[PDB]
Amino acid sequence: GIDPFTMFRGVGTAIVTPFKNGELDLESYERLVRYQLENGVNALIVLGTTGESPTVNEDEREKLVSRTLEIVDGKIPVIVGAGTNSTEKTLKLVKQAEKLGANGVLVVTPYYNKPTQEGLYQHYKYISERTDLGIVVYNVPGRTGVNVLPETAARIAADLKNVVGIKEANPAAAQIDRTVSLTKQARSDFMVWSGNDDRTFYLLCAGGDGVISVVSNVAPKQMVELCAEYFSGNLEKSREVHRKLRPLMKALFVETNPIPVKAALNLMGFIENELRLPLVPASEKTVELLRNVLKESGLL
Repeated sequence: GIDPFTMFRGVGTAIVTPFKNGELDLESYERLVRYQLENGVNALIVLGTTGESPTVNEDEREKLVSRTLEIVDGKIPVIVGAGTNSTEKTLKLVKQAEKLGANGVLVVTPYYNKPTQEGLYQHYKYISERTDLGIVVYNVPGRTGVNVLPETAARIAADLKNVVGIKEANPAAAQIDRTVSLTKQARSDFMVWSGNDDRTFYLLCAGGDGVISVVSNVAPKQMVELCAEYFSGNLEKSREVHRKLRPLMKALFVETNPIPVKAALNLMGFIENELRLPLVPASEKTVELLRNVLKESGLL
């Protein structure tokens, strides 16, 4: 229950934030958390993109994080989405998370101007010295247009002892190979987690540690088994899980996440199909697609 505790293996769920009639729906949230825990999920990432952090206010954040830690009761680490534009807003969010008893924070690259690799290093360094929390670097160039180079991540690994790992959401095989190789040469136990469900198998085969997952919101058993079968030497069985997850993995992104994942959870009876603007509930097409995909998947 701490220090190496944030070095989870396998699946960390980027959990949605259920709403009902404008307010947090903590009752539904608790049912979803138990779905995750019961199925072997090894971490929760709270208030990331999937959790609609941009539309959840300061008090709601507090109540959601506190309820999360209550249900989990130190069984698995709870990591809180905390990165924003300025190092001002970020650190405060990191402080809030720490004050509440979260185990780590997920910290996105700054985006404004033309962040250099030194810029990125200096960003994680300042946060690093000002917290005792585990810090996860979030590299997501497809969204930000900013890429943490594998050598930059390895510097971070070498120098910043409380940076535990990287959520590597650059899907490129050439980046993944080197992110894994170089960061673990700099620190044996620096964690590399896939930031893309469909790259999970590839990243594991490359020597990585699991996935920070959208798909495990609806299919935690399956995503857990993908990782577990790999770590047991059964690639054939691991591949097979990956193969069968492909339709679901594709369906959850036919609209902007978390739009489809919330529609799917609602079909499955876990939550209200309610999103905060500018996100909107999924189209009937998305819903019918999800209905069929979830039925084939045996989840409905």
